[PDB]
Parts: sequence; C-alpha cells; structure tokens
Amino acid sequence: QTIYEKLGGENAMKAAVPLFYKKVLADERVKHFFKNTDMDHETKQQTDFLTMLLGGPNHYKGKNMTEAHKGMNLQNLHFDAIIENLAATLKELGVTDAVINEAAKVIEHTRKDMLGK
Ligand code: HEM
Repeated sequence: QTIYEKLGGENAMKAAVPLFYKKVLADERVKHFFKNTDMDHETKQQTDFLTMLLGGPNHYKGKNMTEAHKGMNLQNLHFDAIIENLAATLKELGVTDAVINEAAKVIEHTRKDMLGK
C-alpha cells in the first residue's frame, strides 16, 4: 500500500508513462516543449522519477525539478496540463479516482520547484 503498489507496481508504471507521453504529445498546451527531447531517455527518467515519488524503488538519478525545467519559464497552465494528462492516463488504465488523487497530491508539491525557472 504505497501509491506505486496501489497503481499496480512496476508493470503498471511501465504501461502508464508511455501512455502519459502519448497524451502530453497530443496536448496543444504542452506538446511543443518536447520537440527536441530524446523520448527514450525521457520515458526512462520519468518512469524512475514517478516510481521513486510514489513509493516504489528509488533509482532516480536525474535532475531536480528546478534544474530539469531551468530556462523554460513554465506557467501554471502548463503544470495543470501535465497533471490532467497523467490523471487521464491512469483513468484510461482503470485506476480509481481515489488513487489518482493520492498520486496527484504527491506530484502537486513539485509545482513551485518548476514554475517560472
Ligand atoms: C509544467 C509543465 C511541464 C513541462 C512543459 C515539462 C517539460 C519537460 C521537458 C521538455 C523536459 C526535457 C528537457 C529535455 O531533456 O529535452 C523535462 C524534464 C523532466 N521533467 Fe518535466 N515538464 C513539466 C512538468 C513536470 C512534472 C509535473 C514532472 C514530474 C512530477 C516532471 C518531471 C520531469 C523529469 C523527471 C524530467 C527529466 C529530468 C532529467 O532528464 O534528469 N515535469 N520536462
């Protein structure tokens, strides 16, 4: 009963991260930010990061949230879009609203680290 376990553990996270990128890369609000991104790299880092954040194994060796988005001057509407797409991903994968909300509540603490950097 970590959030990572409630979502379904490793095979669930490996399905969810590429589906979340499929939605992000179709969302007019944010897709363009990824134009020059190595999507294999990025899928791996984000899988490691959400796995760590949500109480699974901690193998995240990437940048902190300010460094990751430095120079992007991200705005609130961009962060809302990312949360909406992760929520829609987990809902499409059959996750209940209560578990989506627990996950979102953890991720939402990162907003101040990345906006306006
Ligand atoms: C606010 C809207 C956001 C936008 C537009 C965005 C966009 C990006 C982009 C474009 C990169 C890659 C730069 C590159 O390597 O090509 C990146 C890195 C990353 N972002 Fe975001 N991001 C956002 C929010 C989030 C959130 C909410 C999280 C997780 C909670 C997240 C986690 C990460 C991670 C783990 C990396 C990888 C850092 C590394 O490579 O070491 N981001 N982001």
